[PDB]
Amino acid sequence: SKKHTGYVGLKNQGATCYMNSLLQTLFFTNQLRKAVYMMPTEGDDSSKSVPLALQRVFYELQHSDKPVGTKKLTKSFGWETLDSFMQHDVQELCRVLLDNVENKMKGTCVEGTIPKLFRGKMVSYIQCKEVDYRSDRREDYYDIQLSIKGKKNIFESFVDYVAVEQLDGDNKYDAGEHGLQEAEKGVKFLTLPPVLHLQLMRFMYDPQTDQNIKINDRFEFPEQLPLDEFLQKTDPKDPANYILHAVLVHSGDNHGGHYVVYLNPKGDGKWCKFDDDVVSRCTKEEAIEHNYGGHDDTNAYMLVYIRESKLSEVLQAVTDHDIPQQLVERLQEEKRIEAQK
Ligand SMILES: O=C([C@H]1Cc2cc(Cl)cc(-c3ccnc4cc(CN5C(=O)CCC5=O)sc34)c2O1)N1CCNCC1
Repeated sequence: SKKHTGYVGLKNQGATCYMNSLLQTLFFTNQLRKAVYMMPTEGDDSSKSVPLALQRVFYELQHSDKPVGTKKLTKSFGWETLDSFMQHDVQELCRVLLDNVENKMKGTCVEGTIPKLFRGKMVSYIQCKEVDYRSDRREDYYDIQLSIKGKKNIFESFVDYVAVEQLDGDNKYDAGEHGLQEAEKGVKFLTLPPVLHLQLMRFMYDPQTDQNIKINDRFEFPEQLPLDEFLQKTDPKDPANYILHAVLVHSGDNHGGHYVVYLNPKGDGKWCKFDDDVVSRCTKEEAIEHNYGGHDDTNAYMLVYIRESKLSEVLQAVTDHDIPQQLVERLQEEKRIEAQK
């Protein structure tokens, strides 16, 4: 309900699984929302424009009192069924949406916005111990998938992510003209993006069974997340102190089940729980501490963090002015014609 919280829900579409969680997470990334409204979609066809459908949802989430539909957006990118959602993960859907949006933004006033918000850079290195050979690759990333099994927390997951693997014994390094070799393998963060998307690896392959078994472990994650010690070169002018923004959560059976996002939309520690059409207020503890794990003696799977330095910019106030007039004309013209029944 909008009166209690200020925010509105999305319609209970069970087929969607994790979409409603992601849409809210992306909508309350305000800098994206403003940029999305600027996309020049006056050209595009209503039924099939992914940019337009994400403008429609955003528009409505901002303006509506009653819960917001997603039927037109699901039809655009072509994941109408439950199996289309099951087959993919949340980060892949986030790529399907943002890769459309970034591509529409090229050659516009709002180009670069998706990399501005979401794209960090990292080095993957292989280094031989005895011989002088080193292979570096630079990779961009839009999201980090962290290991949780045996890890108490995010600090420990990052320790693991960056930690150095030894290529010795049977699994030595094939080092070209220099032959098979004892070597160190590792990864190093260069930049951490303003909006940081972390997936927690809740599934592993199992040797017996021949299937993916889920992990219902206590995995602790903090409101304030310092990450300078996981960068190669730090900056005193801009530390990598991250502030928690959203927590995406699953419960119940995997073949379906119930999805919720917990959110901190102003970044002021005032938490709400977005259960599909029912937005409500909740404690910090309901959002953070209570979504840690199977502690009776429900699991968090994605976490969003925002860079403290970039917080005011990222979560800048959206106004009705920030949506173009022609887009307001178009989207109200649908609501005029569709109501006329
Ligand atoms: O089993 C499920 C249900 C139930 C279910 C339970 C939980 Cl606690 C999380 C998800 C979930 C939902 C969305 N995204 C992601 C990403 C995750 C990170 N991760 C892995 O763990 C392995 C590889 C990877 O990237 S976990 C996840 C989920 O979905 N699905 C079948 C497979 N794809 C999703 C649907």
